[PDB]
Formats: sequence, C-alpha cells, structure tokens
Amino acid sequence: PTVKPPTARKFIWTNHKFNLSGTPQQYVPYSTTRKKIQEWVPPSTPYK
Amino acid sequence: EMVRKCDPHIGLLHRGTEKLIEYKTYLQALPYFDRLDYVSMMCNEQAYSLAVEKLLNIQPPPRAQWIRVLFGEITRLLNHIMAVTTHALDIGAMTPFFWMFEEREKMFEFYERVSGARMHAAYVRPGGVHQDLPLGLMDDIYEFSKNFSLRIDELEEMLTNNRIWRNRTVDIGVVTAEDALNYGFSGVMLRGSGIQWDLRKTQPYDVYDQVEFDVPIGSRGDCYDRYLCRVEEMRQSIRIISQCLNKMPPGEIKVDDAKVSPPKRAEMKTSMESLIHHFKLYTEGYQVPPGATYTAIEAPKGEFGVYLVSDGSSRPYRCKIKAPGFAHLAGLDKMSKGHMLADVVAIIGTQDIVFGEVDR
Amino acid sequence: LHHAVIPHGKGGRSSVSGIVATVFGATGFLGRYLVNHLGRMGSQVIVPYRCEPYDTMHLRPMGDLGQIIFMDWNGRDKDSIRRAVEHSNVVINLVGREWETKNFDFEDVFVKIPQAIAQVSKEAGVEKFIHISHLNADIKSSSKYLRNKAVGEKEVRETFPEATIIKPADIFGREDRFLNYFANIRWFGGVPLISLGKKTVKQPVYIVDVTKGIINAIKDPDARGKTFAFVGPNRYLLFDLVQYVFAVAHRPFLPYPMPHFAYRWIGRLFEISPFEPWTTRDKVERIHTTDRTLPHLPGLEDLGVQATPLELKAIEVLRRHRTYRWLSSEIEDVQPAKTV
Amino acid sequence: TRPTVRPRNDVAHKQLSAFGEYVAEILPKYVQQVQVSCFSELEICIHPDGVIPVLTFLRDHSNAQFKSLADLTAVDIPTRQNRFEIVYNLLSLRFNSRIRVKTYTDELTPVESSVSVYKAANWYEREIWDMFGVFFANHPDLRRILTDYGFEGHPFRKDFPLSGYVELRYDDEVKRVVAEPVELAQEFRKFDLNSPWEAFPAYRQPPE
Amino acid sequence: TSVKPIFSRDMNEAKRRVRELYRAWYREVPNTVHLFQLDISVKQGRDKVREMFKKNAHVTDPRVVDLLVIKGKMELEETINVWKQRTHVMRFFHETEAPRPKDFLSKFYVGHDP
Amino acid sequence: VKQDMPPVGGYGPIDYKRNLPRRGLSGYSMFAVGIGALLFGYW
Amino acid sequence: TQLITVDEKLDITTLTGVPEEHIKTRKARIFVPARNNMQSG
Amino acid sequence: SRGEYVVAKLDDLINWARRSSLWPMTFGLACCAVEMMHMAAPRYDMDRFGVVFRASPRQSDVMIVAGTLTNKMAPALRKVYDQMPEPRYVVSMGSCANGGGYYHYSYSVVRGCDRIVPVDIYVPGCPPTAEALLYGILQLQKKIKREKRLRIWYRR
Amino acid sequence: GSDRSRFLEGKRAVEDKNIGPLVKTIMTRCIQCTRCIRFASEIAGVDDLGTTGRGNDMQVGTYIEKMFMSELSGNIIDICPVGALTSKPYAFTARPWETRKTESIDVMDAVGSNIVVSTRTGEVMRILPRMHEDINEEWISDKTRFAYDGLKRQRLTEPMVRNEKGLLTHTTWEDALSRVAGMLQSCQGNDVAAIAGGLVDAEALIALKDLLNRVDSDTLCTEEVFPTAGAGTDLRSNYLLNTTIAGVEEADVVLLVGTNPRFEAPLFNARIRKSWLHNDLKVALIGSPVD
Amino acid sequence: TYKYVNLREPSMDMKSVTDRAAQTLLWTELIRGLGMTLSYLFREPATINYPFEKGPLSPRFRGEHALRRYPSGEERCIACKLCEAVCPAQAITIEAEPRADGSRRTTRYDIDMTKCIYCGFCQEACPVDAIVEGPNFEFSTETHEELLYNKEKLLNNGDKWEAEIAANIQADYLYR
Amino acid sequence: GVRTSPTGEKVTHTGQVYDDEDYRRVRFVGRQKEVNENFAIDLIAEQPVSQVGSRVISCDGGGGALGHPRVYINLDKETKTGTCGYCGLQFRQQH
Ligand SMILES: CCCCCCCCCCCCCCCCCC(=O)OC[C@H](COP(=O)(O)OCCN)OC(=O)CCCCCCCCCCCCCCCCC
Ligand SMILES: NC(=O)C1=CN([C@@H]2O[C@H](COP(=O)(O)OP(=O)(O)OC[C@H]3O[C@@H](n4cnc5c(N)ncnc54)[C@H](OP(=O)(O)O)[C@@H]3O)[C@@H](O)[C@H]2O)C=CC1
Ligand code: SF4
Ligand code: SF4
Ligand code: SF4
Ligand code: SF4
Ligand code: SF4
Ligand SMILES: [K+]
Ligand SMILES: [Zn+2]
Repeated sequence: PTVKPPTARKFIWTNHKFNLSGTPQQYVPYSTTRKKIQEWVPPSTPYK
Repeated sequence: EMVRKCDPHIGLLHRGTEKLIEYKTYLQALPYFDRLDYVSMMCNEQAYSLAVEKLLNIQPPPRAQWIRVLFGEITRLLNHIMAVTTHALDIGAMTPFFWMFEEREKMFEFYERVSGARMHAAYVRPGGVHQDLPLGLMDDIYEFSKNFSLRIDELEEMLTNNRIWRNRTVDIGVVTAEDALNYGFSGVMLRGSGIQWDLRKTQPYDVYDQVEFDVPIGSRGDCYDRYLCRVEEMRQSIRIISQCLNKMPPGEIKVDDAKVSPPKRAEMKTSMESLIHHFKLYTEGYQVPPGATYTAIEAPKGEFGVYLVSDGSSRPYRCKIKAPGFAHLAGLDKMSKGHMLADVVAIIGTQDIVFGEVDR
Repeated sequence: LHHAVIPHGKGGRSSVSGIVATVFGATGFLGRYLVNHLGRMGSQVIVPYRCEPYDTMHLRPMGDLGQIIFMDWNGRDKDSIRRAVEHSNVVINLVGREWETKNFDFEDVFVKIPQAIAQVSKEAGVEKFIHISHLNADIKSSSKYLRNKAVGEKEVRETFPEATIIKPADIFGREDRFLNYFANIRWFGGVPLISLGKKTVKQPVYIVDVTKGIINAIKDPDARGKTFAFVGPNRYLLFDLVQYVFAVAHRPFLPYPMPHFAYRWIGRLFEISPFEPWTTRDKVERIHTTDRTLPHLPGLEDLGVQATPLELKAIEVLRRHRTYRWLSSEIEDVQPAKTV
Repeated sequence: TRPTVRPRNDVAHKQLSAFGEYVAEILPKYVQQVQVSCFSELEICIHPDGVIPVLTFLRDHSNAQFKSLADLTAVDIPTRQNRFEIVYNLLSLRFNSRIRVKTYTDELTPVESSVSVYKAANWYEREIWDMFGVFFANHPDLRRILTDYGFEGHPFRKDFPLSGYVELRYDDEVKRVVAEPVELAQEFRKFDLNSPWEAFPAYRQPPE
Repeated sequence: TSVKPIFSRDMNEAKRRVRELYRAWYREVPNTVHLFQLDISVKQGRDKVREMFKKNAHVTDPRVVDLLVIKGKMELEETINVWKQRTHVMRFFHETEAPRPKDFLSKFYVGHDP
Repeated sequence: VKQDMPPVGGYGPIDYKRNLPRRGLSGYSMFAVGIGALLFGYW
Repeated sequence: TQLITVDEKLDITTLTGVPEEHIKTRKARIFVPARNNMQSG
Repeated sequence: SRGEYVVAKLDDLINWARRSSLWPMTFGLACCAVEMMHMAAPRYDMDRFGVVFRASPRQSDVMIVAGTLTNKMAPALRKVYDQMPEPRYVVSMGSCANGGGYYHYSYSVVRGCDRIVPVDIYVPGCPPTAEALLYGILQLQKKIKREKRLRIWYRR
Repeated sequence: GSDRSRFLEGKRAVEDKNIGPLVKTIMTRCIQCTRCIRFASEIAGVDDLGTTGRGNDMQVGTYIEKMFMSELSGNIIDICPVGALTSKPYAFTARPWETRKTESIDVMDAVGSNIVVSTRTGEVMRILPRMHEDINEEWISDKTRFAYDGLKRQRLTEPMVRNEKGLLTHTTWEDALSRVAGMLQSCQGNDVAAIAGGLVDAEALIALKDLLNRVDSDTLCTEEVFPTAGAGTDLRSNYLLNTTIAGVEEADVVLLVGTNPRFEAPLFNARIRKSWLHNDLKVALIGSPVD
Repeated sequence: TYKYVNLREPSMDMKSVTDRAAQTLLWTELIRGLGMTLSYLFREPATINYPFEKGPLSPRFRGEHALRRYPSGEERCIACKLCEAVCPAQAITIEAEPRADGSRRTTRYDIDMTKCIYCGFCQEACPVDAIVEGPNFEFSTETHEELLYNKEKLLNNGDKWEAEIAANIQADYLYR
Repeated sequence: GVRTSPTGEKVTHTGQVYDDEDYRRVRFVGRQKEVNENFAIDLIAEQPVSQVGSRVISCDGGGGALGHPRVYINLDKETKTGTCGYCGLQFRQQH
C-alpha cells in the first residue's frame, strides 16, 4: 500500500480492530425487525 | 490375535446426502458431491456433471474438457499421495507422509488459485467449468510436474525395496480375479489382480481418448502389487498432466447454451435476455428432461457412479451414489480370512476407503 | 404482560416457556439439576458465577442458544445483583457452603447474601422469589449451620413477604455429599458413630424430586408465601442407613461407638485444611441430628411430586464406590433397610 | 447443432436394441418391457418372480457375460400400487457394455435375494432394506447398515419427513445421550420452484 | 387378493413366531440389565417388554406381523451382542421427556394443538 | 484475446520414469573389507 | 399354490415408525392445486 | 501483600505450562480431519508450538471435533470426552461440528457438537483452512493464559 | 424465447402515472397488452383507462391525474402479465417462490369467495383469488385483497378481566374462565343471552347454542335483523339466494329491491353486469338511484 | 496400453547371487533408506513462521462474508432474495420492506455462519455485487452465538474490509 | 446519524430497539450492541442532483460491470427528480 494505496471512501474504518471474541466489545446477535402483531391497549376509563 | 470374524459396522458418517439432494436443485446439489470423497472431490464433480450433461443432451466446450481432465489427474495425484502415505503411516513408516504432504499443499494452492477454495472447489459444473484459469497457473503446474517425478522417486526408494515393507505386503490380502469380479471390486484391485480393465480406456469420457498413457497391471493381487500400481498410476498421471499442458485449446469454458449455464456479468447487466436467464437460473434452475441414467467414471478409488432419475422438474427425483469403497469394505471380510491384527490393518490400508463416500 | 414472555412451542428445547430465572450459586450441586430442568423447557436462565468459567463449562450445554447468560457477581456488591436481577421475573437462591472459610463465615453466606438478594429483588420488582433453607433450621441448634440458616430464613421472610421458602431434609444424588461422605469414610477406618447411630432419624430426599418441586413451585401461583418441607418417603435410623450404604457398596461394615466430645476433636483436626475440608464439627453435628417432623407444612405431595425411595437410587449413587469384584451386582441382591 | 448439442451414437442404439430383442425372446416368462433410451442405455423391466433366473442368465451366458454388479438401488414412487422399484446395474467386461434390470415390489411382498449371483448384493440389499423396508428373503445376514441403532422407520421412503421424528442431546440428570422429539430452531423453508409453463412437448402425457 | 407370504401362511404360525420371540426376549431381559449395568429392576424391564408387545395387539394381517417378528428378532440379535449402548437400551424408557397433557383442559391451556 | 496458454514450442520435458541410482560396491568388495577388518582385529 | 388368501384391511402404520400423535391427530388434504392467478400457465 | 503475588506467579506458571503443552487426540471424522492433518503438515507444523498428537484419550488435553457428528457417533464422542482427564478442552472445527453445516436438516445429524460436549473455541469454515485452525489453536492458548484458578481459590 | 440479445440501442422510458393508493404503477415495464382497458371497460365497467399516443410512444393511462377507484381494482394487478401494475401494500415484502399457499374462504362479504392465503414463516403476506366458476370466477373485491394488514393489527392476545378499579388487566386462562363459569352457574332461564357477530363460524355458534341450552336458555340472537313472521327461518326458501350465484347467467329479467349489490356483494353485481353485457339481461331497481 | 508391474524374474548368475547375499547379510537397502533420510535432514524446512508469515492466497479466495456499498454511501443490496434462494444450506434469511424514501431495501439480512458451506454461490448470484465473500479467515469465536451474523455485523464487515474487497474485485472481475 | 432510546440502547437504521420491559435486553448486559452508524439514507440524501440535457438518461452505478444493471430513467416530470431504482442517484432535466 505504500506503492499502490487502496481507493479511500468516506465510510471505511479509520481504526482497525482485532478479534474481539471473549472481550466486553464482542458481537451479540439480535433480531433487526420491529414488532409484528400490534396489541389492543385497553382503555383507561371506567366502564359504567 | 488370528482373526476369525470381521464385522465392520458403518453408518457413523451417514449424513443422508441423497435425500437432501432430492430436496434441492441441481446447482444446489452439486456441492454435495464434493463431500462424499473429500480427497477425490473434482472427479466426483466430473461424474455428476457428466451425468447431468448426458441427461440434458448438451456437451461442454473443448477447453472445459481439457481443464477437466488435467484437474482430474491433479486430483488423482492428491488421492494417490494420501492413500500411499496413510497406508505407510498405518504400517509404521511416517516420513513419506510429511515428505509428500508438502506437494499436497502445493496442489491445494493450485485448487485455491483456480477456484478460491482449498478443498471443496465447486468448480466443475454441468455445462463445463465455473471460471477460466487465471494467468500464469499452467507455468506453476509445469514446475510442480517437473519436480514431482523426483518426489515419487524418493518415496519409492524409501519404500519399495525395504524388506520390512515387503514382509508386510507380499502375501497379505490376496484376492483372486474371479472373486474380485464377483464382489464388485473396481479399479486398482482389478488391475492388481491381473484384470486388464480401465474405464479411461474402455468407456472413455471427455478427452481421455486423445491422450495416451499406460495402465499398471499387477500379478499377485497382494498389497505390494496394489501399492506398486498406485505409484505407477501417479507417474502416468504426471505423463497425462504434461500431455494436457502441451495441448490446451483456446476458447470458452462454459457451454454457450445460456438456458443451462449462466451468462457473464458483462451481459447480465446489459442485455434483457441475459438478466432474465440469470434470474431464472439462480432462482429456479434449469429443467432437466425426464429420464433415468447411470454415469460411471474412473475415480482414483475405482468406479464412481451416479444413478440419476429426473422427473422433468428443476429438482432431481432420485440420486444414488455408487462408491468403490462400499464393495471393497464388503470384501474386507473375505480378504482378511486367515491373517493377523497387523495384517488386517495392512488390508485396511491397501483399500483406499474414505467413509464419507461409503456412508453417504 | 409482554408479548415475548407468552409461552410458545411444545415445551421442548427450542420452545419458549416464559420463565426468566436468575439462579444464584448455579455452579454447585442443586444448581446443575435446576438449570438442566429449566433449560429443557426452553427458559431464559441467567447464571451469575463467582468461580472460573471453566467450572461453568459443564453448565454451558444445558440449554439452547442464547438461553443461558453467564455474568460475574460478588456477594458483597449489591450493584452486581441489581445488574443480574433487573430483567428476571423469578429469582432462585441456592447460595450456601458446608464450611466457613477465611473470607466468608456462615453469617455471610446464610444471612447477609440472601437478605441482599431478596432486598434487591424486591426493589427491582421481581414477582417470584424462592429461598432454599434447611429443614432442621433451629435458633437453638448446636451447630452454626442451622442457627444461621434459621436467622437468614427469618430475614428473607421479613424482607420479602411473597417469598417461597423451601426446606429440604437431606439430598442424596450422584454428586452429593451425604451418601458419598458415608461411602468415603471407609478409608479412615470403621465408620464411627455417636451412640452407635441408633438415636438419630433421617429421611433423605432425592435430588430430582427436589428439582421437580422447585419447578412446580415456580409454576404454581399458590406457592407464593408458602413454606414447604421437602422430605423423603421413608424414615431410617442412622445405623441401618449407613449399613445399607455399605451393603450397596459391598464394603466391610464394622461400626464402633465414639463419644460426642471425642468426635468434635476429630472434626477439629480435619477442618484446618486450606482446601475443602473432608469433615468438620458442623458436619458432625448435622450428621447426628434427628430430622424434625413438621406436619403443618406442605410437602412434595402438595406440589404433585411423588417421592422416590432411596432403594431405587442408592445403587446409582454408590456404584462407583465398589471394587471390580462387585461392580456388576444387580438391584435386588441387597437386603433393604429397616424403617421406623 | 454442432457445438452445443451432444452427438448421438446410432451404432450403439441399434446394437442395444438387437440385444434387447435377443434377451426378451430368450426369456419370455419374465421379461415385460425392453427399452433403449436416447443415450443408448438398455432397460429390461421384468416380473419380480424372475429376479434370480434373469440375473443368472446375464451372468453366465456366453453372449452376455455381465460379470459385474456395478450398483443396485431402490426407487420409491408412491402413486403406484407397487411403490418400490428395484434397479440392478450390470457391467460386462468381455463385451464392454452396461445393462439395467428393473423390477417392482410393495412393502409386504418379499423379494428373492440375489446373493447367489453377485456377492456385493449382500450389502447392497441390506442397505436397501435399511433405507426402504424392502425385505429380501433367503438373505444370510439382513440387518441395518446405515441408520441409528435404535432407529425406527425407513428414511428414504417419500412419506418420511426430511428431519426425523427424534433428535439426540446430552442430558446431565441421567448423564446420557437421550433422544427427544425434534424441534428445529429454524424450520426448513419449503420453496415452490415449479414453472407453470410446459418445457418439453415430447414428454407430454395425453389428457384424461 | 391372493398374495405372496413372508414366512407364515396363516395367523396361527405367526402367533407361534410371536410366542417364541417373546419367550426369547423374556429370557434376555436379565442379561440385558446385567451386562449393560442398568439401574432398573428386572421386573421393570419385563413390563417394558410386555408393553412393547401389547402396543401391536390390534393387527391381524399375517404378513405385517411377520415383518414385526422379523424386526423384533433383529433387535433381539442387536441386544444379544453389545451393539446397542446403555443409551440405546434406555431409549425405550422416556425418562428425560416431560409428561404431556392428556385431558382436554390441559391441552387447551398449553397450546393450540389438538 | 488474452488467456492462459502453453508457449509456441510447448513446455519442456517432464520425467515420469523410475530413476534409482543403484549405488554401492560389489559384494566381493564388502566381503573382502569385512574379512580384512576381522583379521586385523584378531591379530 | 404358494399364494395366501388375505382379506383384512391393508395397514402399515406399525411399520412406518411415525408416533401415534402424528398418526391419529393429523389430517391429510388431497387436492389439485389451484392456478397461480399471477400467471396464465 | 505477598500471598496474592505468590498465587499470581503460580497461576502464570501453571497457565504457561498448560498452554505450551497441548496434546490433542487423534480424532477426525470427515473433510475437516484432512484439513487438520494438513495443518500438521511441514508447512505449518503445529509441533513447533508444543502441540503433538496422543492417540489415547487418557493422555490427551484438547479434543478437536472435526467432522459431522451423526446420531450413531454421539454416544462414542460423549464417552471419549468423559474419559479425558481434567483439565480438558474442546475445539469445534468446520460448520458440521458448529451447527450441522450442509446437513443441518438431516434426520441423522446432531445440529452442532455443543449439544453433547462443552465447546471452548468454534472455528468456522467448510473446511476452515490450516491457518484458520492454527489461529483457533492459538486462540485457545490465549484463553488458557487468561485463567485465574489459584487467584479464585485465594479470593474464595 | 431465445437466449441472448441483438439489441444495441437505447431503451425507451415511460413516465409513471398515479392511479391510487392500491396499485403501484411503473409504466416502463408495460408492453401495451391492453388488458387494463378491456377489464375496466367490460368487467369493472368504469371506462377510465385508455391508450394515448401513437407508435412506440403509446402509453396506457388515464391522460390526467385521475384515481382508478372501483371495488375491483386489484384484478388489474392480477391480470397484468408484467410488473407494471403491482400491489402497493405488498410492495417489496416477499417473493413468490417462498410463500406457502393455503386455500381458504373469504368472510368479508356473504358471497363466499374462494381465496389463497400466501404466507411466509407463519405470517400472512398476501391474498389471491381462486378459480371457482360458480362464485368468484377469478376475481375478488379489494376489501378481500387488502383487509389482512388490519387483520394483523389491534389484536386481542390475552384474557383480560376487570380489576379492583375497573380496568381490563391481563390474567391467566384459568382465572377468567373460572369467573365466567361462576357467573354462568348463577343464571338460569332467560337470565343469559348471546349475540352472534358477522364473522362467526358454525362451530362456535353450535357450541354456544348447546352450552346455553344446557342452562335452558333459548334466547340466542344475531346482529342482523330478519323478519320471523310466517315461516321465518323454518323453511330454507325464504332467506336464501334460491336460484344460484351463477343462476343469473340464464335469467333474462331481474328486479332488485332496496339493495346496492355494488357494495354489498360486488361479485354478484359483477355477474349481473356480465349477464347484462352478454345475454342482454333486463335490469330494474327499486330504491335509490345508485350507480 | 498396459504394463506388467512386478513380473521381473530374478537372475540366476552366481556373481549377482553373491551380490544379493551381500545385500542380505550387510543390509544395503536399509543403509540406502538411512542415507535418504540423512540427506533429507540437511534441507531447508518448509515451516512458515505463523502468525508472522502467512500462506499464499489468490484474489478469488472465499472467506468471511461482507456487504458492500456504492461509492456514495448507499448500500448495494436491493432485497432481491436471489442469494437466499440459491443458498444450498438455507443459511440466509431476508425480510424486506420499503424504507422512508421509497427505496427497496432490507430490514433483516441474516447469514448463519455455522450453516454456511462457504461455496460462494451468493457472491456470484448477486446482480449488484452487494454480498461478497471477503479474504478474512481468522475470525474464530469463543461462543456459538457469535457466529450468527445479522445485517449490522455484515455491514460492519463490509466497512472494515472494503479497502481489500474493492481491490480483489478489481483484480478478478474480468473472469466472471 | 444514530439515535439513542431513553433506556440508553441505540436504534439501528431499521428502527429496531428494545422496550424497557423487554427481557431480551439481558443479552447486552456486560457486552455491547453491534450497530452500524453509517446510515445509508443520510449518505445518499447528500448526493448532488445531476442536471442533464435529455428527456431520458441511463444509470449504471459507476464502474460499468462493477455497478448495477443499466437502467433508463425518464425526466418528463418538472416537479420531481428521476431517481435510479438501484443506486438511488437522482437526475433532473434542465428545462
Ligand atoms: C515466594 C517467591 C516465589 C513465588 C512462587 C513463584 C516462583 C516462580 C514460578 C515459575 C515462574 C513463573 C513465571 C512464569 C512466566 C510468566 C511470564 C509469562 O507468561 O511469559 C510469557 C512468555 C511467552 O509468551 P507467549 O504469550 O507464550 O508468546 C508466544 C510466543 N510469541 O514466556 C516466556 O517467554 C517463557 C516463560 C518461562 C517460564 C519460566 C521457566 C519455566 C519454569 C521454571 C521453574 C519451574 C520448574 C522447575 C523444574 C521442575 C522439574 C523439571
Ligand atoms: N446437603 C444438601 O444438599 C442440602 C442443602 N441445602 C441448601 O441448599 C443450598 C444449595 O446447596 P448445594 O448446592 O448442595 O451446595 P454447594 O456447595 O454444592 O453449592 C453452593 C453454591 O453457592 C455458591 N457459593 C458459595 N459461597 C458463595 C459466596 N460466598 N458467594 C457466592 N457464591 C457462593 C457456590 O459457588 P462456587 O463454586 O463458586 O463457590 C455454589 O455454586 C444451600 O443453601 C444449602 O444450605 C438444604 C438442604 C440440604
Ligand atoms: S464442515 Fe464442510 S469440510 Fe468440514 S466435515 Fe463438514 S462438509 Fe466437510
Ligand atoms: S395489464 Fe399490464 S401489460 Fe397489459 S396494458 Fe395493463 S399495465 Fe400494460
Ligand atoms: S420480472 Fe417481468 S415485469 Fe419485472 S422487469 Fe423482469 S421481465 Fe419485466
Ligand atoms: S457461500 Fe454458499 S452456503 Fe454460504 S451463504 Fe453463500 S450461498 Fe449460502
Ligand atoms: S442477491 Fe444481492 S441484491 Fe439480491 S438480496 Fe442477495 S445480497 Fe441483496
Ligand atoms: K402484475
Ligand atoms: Zn443507478
């Protein structure tokens, strides 16, 4: 890369990180979607 | 310690390949054939591709055929190296294993250069091959083929004349010709028992009828003659590799029928027909006409066959895999009659058995 | 009620049981069985561990992916407990130790830590809190074990009015310290007892039945505020109990009496070891203490758990203590113990 | 049709048709159909009662000499009343040829074992019994060969699901590898990939 | 409706085969609990054998009961030698599996399955 | 077009036959050496 | 002869190995699949 | 004071002696075994790091699960793992031993070896390269280095 | 078709039009098959789609900012051979090869349209018509096609009972069921009654009828009013469409009294329109002059 | 077309018989094997000093998965679901919906790395070169759930390794 | 342009975040939530609109075969810009 540097864009990381497994900065998976079924919130009024 | 009965219980590696094959398309079932014989992968790819091409009534271009035969010979070199060296390691001589595994690493480097994966390339496909060879690959193949004769020479010098090696192989596992035919033995067992049979000479495939080579023939059917036949097959594989390097044709590497092989990325992003075919080939897959066929090739372990039944849809109705290890392990009970523990491990070694292709 | 806590599936490994449990001291003896029974119905299990993760390795394969969450905690750090129980809905307290060490005495592991856990579970809004006491917990008991257990049980009850307190008698199992103690005492001689061990009565309970009772007490809405007493189906004197243990192990059984003051000095000698002591005076006093009867408290039969007797599991516990000669002896070729 | 169309072998087609006529007129008791495919492959579909004489004739006749049993399979077609189809593949080294022999059976009709001709048929039809439930009578050692030791059922039957009815996991209460009813974390997503347009008019079945 | 038999022409010979197989299994249960070092009593194993035999008591077709006799003899030969493990023998005892709902109310409480 | 190709004259020669050196002396030389050592040691 | 008069109902439920909960609580549906209305094929 | 210093030094000593003397057992099942013995080839040569095969489970330290774990293999794997003396470590190789891989939906394949044995390091790939397996072995060594067993004993 | 392209010039581009919040329109993909115009002119009967222009520049559209709003505006999505007219709520959600198709019955109206619910991993994705020549030949009303997103909203998921304040709070099945049973055991005769909704199956109706009959209560009511004078609900002749849904194909004189079949039973109105177009049906209405 | 391996009859001459007797008594071929091993002792060993040296690789290498972007910030994937339909192991799960500006993008894109067979069909079925199989192979984890990548992890991998994947695609794309 | 919920947990570009009463937040305790902060919508919104002088335009994403399939965009509307369906670039006729 001293002779032929790679093309640089605005989103490439400016700080490389090694394998973070076993550290507090490790990756934890999760669902990336919102709720699927909306639920009928009951009213907050007396029924009489 | 004299063996009275052997019952090899198998199925510990039974993954049930030939049901998941029925549940997937042809391109999705293509990587399943790499993992049957994980040391003769590209020959399995060639067998599956030949069966599907026979069912589809299409043929690969000549350059794809020459690449297929050259890389099949490379895979035969890899398999014979592992077979001889693991047999020697079972007997007790472990130096040739470390001696020739450097060459095995070099052929793995060739596999990764041509395909991007060290073992399971998924490179040979119905219709030809997936990608053309990178520039400068054949010169490195030429250097490796130049030195591999000396490598085989030093392995043979350390093995073929040693009296300790001879005593473990001269009269171990003797199979007659008639029982070799009757038990379904194929390949090196037949050729070491004196049967002049080879599928590359008798029922030829892609361009094996244009290259010339010799076939080693044993005389006593023992482990020694089979080991010598494997060494001579390695040398003849080097001969075929040089012949294929000298006679490589120019041109394309996929079949030009765009309804079977996917078009290039240059035209997929330009032409409407190419994009439509790319979509319907990577989502549904090509429709193979109905019919049942049985295509068998000469893998390094022997006759490797695929029995394919297609119902006209985009997915196979039935796929059966015949591997020579099944018949060889069936005959292991007869081959070990009147022997010992070291003799039975020698008989196990002289049968090149990978249990992925046996247990399926 | 939340949408992600509604139960789903058929109660298998990958199902959702709607139970978010924080089990304290899960790397011990009851914790293995409790985490195993919780993970097989598909429950979110939180394990706070003080020891090495290598000791939590055996707990790792007990449940599905992402269902067991391991994290560090300290007994004298309420903030770690607040971190552990802030998302749970059931808290189970199994913290205990058979001896007092240089850092923790009996008061710390039996009074301070349960009170802190119950207080921070009440402050975090946990509906269900379960504390595991001892059956013979007495304020006037001889040994510090039962005194501290009674004081801690009272503190937990006074600080968590909806806490369920479970009082087992004595647990026998594969990795126990009750039948294994008797089967390992044979190394040192001829199994000394106090007054030949025919003045004390024991009713041990199987570990799996205790785990089933704990799970049913988690599920049962009417167990909130109860104080159960988990005891076995049969009562044995100590002498013929040890006799049955040695008859199962097919070991020579030559008991001899020992005075009470002489046994305490023996327990003093064993408990100076910097490692885990083989025995101590507290273990001596608890071994020779009669298990009290509390008919006014509900037992395992009120939670739908059928008590399994010692005769069907003693061989499973004590088969590893036999020699090669008696390794393959069957179930029935041992005369069963005599009850009262 | 030169570069991308596979050339055909008419000489092999004619020779295999001649041999099919030869075989079907030598043994009229068992042979039901003889068919040569477009890639020159012979199929002799016979009655299941004539498994042993047809194979004996193909192994021992001077003009057949099909000395090798290359591969022996079984195919399940549930819409037939004889849902199992047993397929024998034979290789003749003297005349350098391959022939296929197909027969049919259902779940309860036994098939005569062919270990008296080829000895690889022992393990082959042992595997067929394991994977399909086809019982082979007069068999020396008929057991399971690929499935689990306590396995119930035959996996390659088309009514058997892709994932089995049980799965194995290690339980610490009994300290044992126990089998439980299956619960996939992610279900096998079934894909419907059949096009609703006809591809090959040559294979068009006539209407009702 | 005339079909090929398997071993027995009629139901009496199939019942004879069933009786002989059950005699051999009843002989085998003590050796099974001895060699494999199970923690169950011999009576429990014999009740398990009786229950597994009673699970197929409603079938009257000779060919299918011949096939079940063949499978039972296969499992007996599998257990005579040590080809099963301890886990394969105790897989007949579903101890790890939780008890399922039986009445209508518990099935209605636990889920939508019938 | 640009592709991987063999050269115009093809690649060079590649060996594929056995080449064992068959070294050592004759048997008579070895026996003479052994007898000479034996007699020298005896004297 | 070697043929047996068999008159009972054909069943292979005890040979398939499927458990009873998937054999008496299930319900098979036999149907000709409807045409996908997005297409004319 | 001094006791914490002494137990920290003893922990460092035993961690170095355990992490520099890993003896894996000869155990492979499938493609990934061929890749493991390609890691043992002279190109990479794990014998440099003190890693040498020992066939018996009694004399091994780390078990490398390389291949597909079928239903017929799971009791044998569990038994062999149980006969390995403490301390013992498990390294998972390939997608078959990780989560079933290609054969996840197979009727006779255990979906991941973590259902049977406690796994320390998961090495992904199909097959993972010899450099990848060497990276996993070095990761296991670094994990062993971070053990505080005598520190935990002194603090408890 | 063939396998590759000989075209080398620039492709055309058509300006996209807006026809409503139900149909997404991308007219670069239209091939001018003129199924839009035929469907809107013969079956929908709106006459709002046309072909403006000439030659290669011919565009199918409305020529102005007009919204094609009829009760059968999803069938143009159904009968478009290309992706020019797609479904706006369904846009970019799933793919056809993965949706599981389950045949079901529409309950939005009283026509009884046979439909296919295509789902994806236990989640309803879209509703398509089914071929049934006797009811809904291959069409459905757009309420049937687009009620699913409200079917997945505002759902009742847990049993709720009144607390000590008077608010509905979540509870278990056992507590609520016991409270309902305890109230039911204290009433007998005409102290308990039931009302049926509009989307109720016959199974629930017969179960509630039997349960209320075990307590001797025959007062079971439906929301819709039907006159019970005379025979009433005894004979099936006086409350049924006694001919057929498809019986209007053969009739030649019809008479509608006090109904708007365009918004009550839209497929019945479509069949009436088809009989009017082909067999020259004579139609007369008694009621308000609706369209 | 064939050769007779191991059909060499011996020679009965007395000089060669004495030579064979000398070989038998004095172990000629055993010293030959010793000499071959001794000559193999004095070679350069082929051990590369890992981790300070790496084995050779090709620009077509198939390693860790990543999601690329256009050279303006916009992500390249358009939720066409070709990768999840061509995946032989069913390791890809995609859920999609139109985002706030009406662009066809994903909301869920999961690759199960423990199911993936690393065959590279997704990187060749992508019509926009969005999903790629980068050159990273040293990414072993200590937990099973760390090998279950969601869209954020794949986008982070793409931003981490874009400087290399762009050059590898630039070097290789004329063969595809 | 990441946004943080009141519970302290960040929100991804998909809008996913965990509620306060959700028990699934315990997977982030002692660890961190992996969220990509380079939101593509903001970065594509900052691209300048290209002014061209034809009724129709062609887009390929830049780079030819390294981009998306070449699409054609109509610019007959004087109210809105013509956005490419793949890369999201918007073009506009200068009349
Ligand atoms: C009261 C006062 C006394 C208190 C008790 C403690 C007494 C001393 C105990 C032994 C020494 C403890 C310290 C051990 C090493 C600590 C530092 C360390 O871990 O260094 C790491 C370094 C290797 O680094 P690494 O991560 O492996 O790098 C990979 C290669 N690039 O490692 C190295 O570079 C080499 C490390 C060598 C370790 C020391 C030498 C071996 C042990 C000798 C003494 C014990 C054995 C005596 C003989 C027993 C019988 C044979
Ligand atoms: N004999 C019996 O089995 C009976 C026991 N009980 C009660 O049941 C409970 C569980 O007993 P059991 O599992 O058999 O015993 P164990 O000693 O086997 O387990 C106790 C657990 O508590 C943990 N622990 C101990 N001290 C501390 C501390 N200071 N801080 C944090 N964690 C600590 C231990 O973890 P670590 O390994 O890290 O130290 C371990 O996981 C105890 O409260 C006991 O009194 C009641 C009746 C009978
Ligand atoms: S993970 Fe891949 S390479 Fe390894 S055993 Fe499985 S199929 Fe073979
Ligand atoms: S149905 Fe589709 S293709 Fe036909 S005119 Fe309408 S928009 Fe064009
Ligand atoms: S899927 Fe059909 S309508 Fe859509 S762009 Fe392709 S050819 Fe045109
Ligand atoms: S590399 Fe192959 S197996 Fe892996 S995600 Fe891509 S298509 Fe699926
Ligand atoms: S093939 Fe490419 S564009 Fe299509 S869904 Fe997959 S990653 Fe996205
Ligand atoms: K459409
Ligand atoms: Zn663009």
